[PDB]
Amino acid sequence: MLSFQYPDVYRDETAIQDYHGHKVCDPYAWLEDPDSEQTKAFVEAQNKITVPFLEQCPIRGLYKERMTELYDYPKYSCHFKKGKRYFYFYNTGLQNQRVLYVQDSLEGEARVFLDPNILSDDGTVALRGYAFSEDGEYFAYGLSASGSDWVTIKFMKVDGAKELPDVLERVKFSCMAWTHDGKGMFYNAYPQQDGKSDGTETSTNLHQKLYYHVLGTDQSEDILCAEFPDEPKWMGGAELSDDGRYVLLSIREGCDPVNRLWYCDLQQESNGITGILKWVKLIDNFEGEYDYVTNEGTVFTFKTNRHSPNYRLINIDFTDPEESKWKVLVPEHEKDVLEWVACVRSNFLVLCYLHDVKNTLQLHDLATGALLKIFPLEVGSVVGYSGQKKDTEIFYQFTSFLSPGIIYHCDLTKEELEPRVFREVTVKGIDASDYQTVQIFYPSKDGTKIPMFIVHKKGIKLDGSHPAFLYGYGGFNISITPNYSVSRLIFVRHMGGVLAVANIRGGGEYGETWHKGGILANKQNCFDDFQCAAEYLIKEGYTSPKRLTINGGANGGLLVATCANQRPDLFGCVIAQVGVMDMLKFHKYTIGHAWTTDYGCSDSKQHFEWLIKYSPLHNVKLPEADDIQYPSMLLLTADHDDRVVPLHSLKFIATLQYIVGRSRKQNNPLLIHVDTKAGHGAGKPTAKVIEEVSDMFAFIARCLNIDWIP
Amino acid sequence: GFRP
Repeated sequence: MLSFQYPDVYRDETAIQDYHGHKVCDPYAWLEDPDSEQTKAFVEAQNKITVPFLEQCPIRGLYKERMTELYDYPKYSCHFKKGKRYFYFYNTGLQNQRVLYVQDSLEGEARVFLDPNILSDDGTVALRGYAFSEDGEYFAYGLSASGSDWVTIKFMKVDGAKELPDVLERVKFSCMAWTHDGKGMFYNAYPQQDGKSDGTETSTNLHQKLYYHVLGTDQSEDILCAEFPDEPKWMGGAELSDDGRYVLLSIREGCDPVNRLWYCDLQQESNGITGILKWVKLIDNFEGEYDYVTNEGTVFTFKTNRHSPNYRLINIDFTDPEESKWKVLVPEHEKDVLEWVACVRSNFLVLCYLHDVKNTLQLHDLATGALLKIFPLEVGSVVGYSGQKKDTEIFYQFTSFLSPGIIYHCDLTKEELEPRVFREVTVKGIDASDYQTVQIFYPSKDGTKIPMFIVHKKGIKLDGSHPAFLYGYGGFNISITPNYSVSRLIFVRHMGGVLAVANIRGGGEYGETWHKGGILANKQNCFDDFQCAAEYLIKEGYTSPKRLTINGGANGGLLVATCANQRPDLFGCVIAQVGVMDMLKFHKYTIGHAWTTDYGCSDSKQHFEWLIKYSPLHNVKLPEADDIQYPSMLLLTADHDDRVVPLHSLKFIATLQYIVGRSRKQNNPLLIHVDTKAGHGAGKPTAKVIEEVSDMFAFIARCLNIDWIP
Repeated sequence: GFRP
């Protein structure tokens, strides 16, 4: 089965670093230079054994063909209104990128407004962020090449879809907010740096600045509106209040749901925007989140987590700003997380709640906060929404494990609010009635009850004979809610598989206390929760260890790699996508420094003591028992992943192959694939998505010897 | 959005 040889990789035994008295060896530190011939040669040699391995079986061809078949369905974003026109994104099915469409009315003929597919031969130029002017006559949009986080902002006149000269460079992790006078737009950019800025470099991103761009001018003329040279990790995003009177500045440092909130009354500017604005520091600490919902004069509605881990709505009067004077509009729920809030039709609020990892959507009165209407949904997620203050209607998109989904429309001018199906798609060949979704709660090591979704064919015998695909993330206050995945459904239908998603701690499923439960010193809880999910699926007879595949991306890549090190006996197969593997060095590269609010930083002795215990790169260890080897492992990354620098995976696979792959008891493959012209994942063209999922389940099929079920 |  292993009809190849692992490439010889040079070990730099001199690369020894002292971490607070602990000596750490990093023999593959030279892989940190992406541009070197050594690194390029290493990548080439690895791809040379992985690709033939993945493609040897006709099962990949059968999966890709079926994936291409079943993924070929119409995909719509919500309709949204800007000015006198409606806009929406649409994919016929297999287009590399969705296309932005425009129509002059809800019943009128639609035409192409922005087609990103024509900007690249392989669909690797993607839209990343956009902002319409207040009156909807002008358009700003970000473009990213080859999956990099770097953005170029370009501009369009909407009427006639006319290209404008304005180009903004060095844009990354940026806001986009037009002042309501249409004169220009707020955005973020980074100062010039040495070396490259295309997404292949590893250079840390610091000193992000807020600029204002006056339309019709050169970027060189752009106004500097906020900077934090004493605080190089600070990031300030700007937005305009609904009335267009205030610029609100949300300043973040790290990834915790917290921000400073400064404001600038634009009326109070002496001569318009000409320099650093007269910021009024309403909230000048990082002790809570303050997310603008709406305002009425000086009374501002914010979604907050201040003393409310499940989130709530407060009113802050700018003329009476003390916390003691704040009014609680919609108090915190006992258990339900308030996911997001939008203001529509002047005085309505749309609240989205997460109840036991499922969405409910509600309409509330702005003045009192009182519940008015529940929008009836099935069990699943709200993944799209449209409806701002001046709008008199809402669009919202629903999805779930077995349903491609539905877009609903509701006219809010009507006395009795009737929401109707505006758009619906059904994937032919996938009979949703053949399958069921159950939610269970399994006890973790410490007795905590963890939610897990299980999707399987109806009527299966729980005798532990089915192959299983267990997914997890666990971090950064992210909630892994039900979603439609054709790729995972083919695994169920055509590979006889059971699919599982565990809502482990670190996520935001049960608020900030759930987040805190799997970060910093408590990070090990994530791995404990995920391992317990695996054991539950085994004990209940959904699967066996030799038939179980675990999967996660980025922070979830860290998850499955750590679980591989800690419990190799528990899994047959592990797929780690774009994973953070070097927990000691992660903070040094690109935006990695922002993740220390979840992980900690090896600069501190306390944090280093946490990190060394689970860091995938530093815990590759031959299993003590003779009957136990490492699971089959496939790492997936790409050369323009500047979110999680690919060196993470490169050093990890080298370590796996040397320490474990060399041993004679190891027959399970340990492989990496490094893609070109792709990045972390956002904006990845359909074609590449199909290639990836085909590789993944071809890896599973080969390593577990799974027959295709046509 | 700059989370991993």
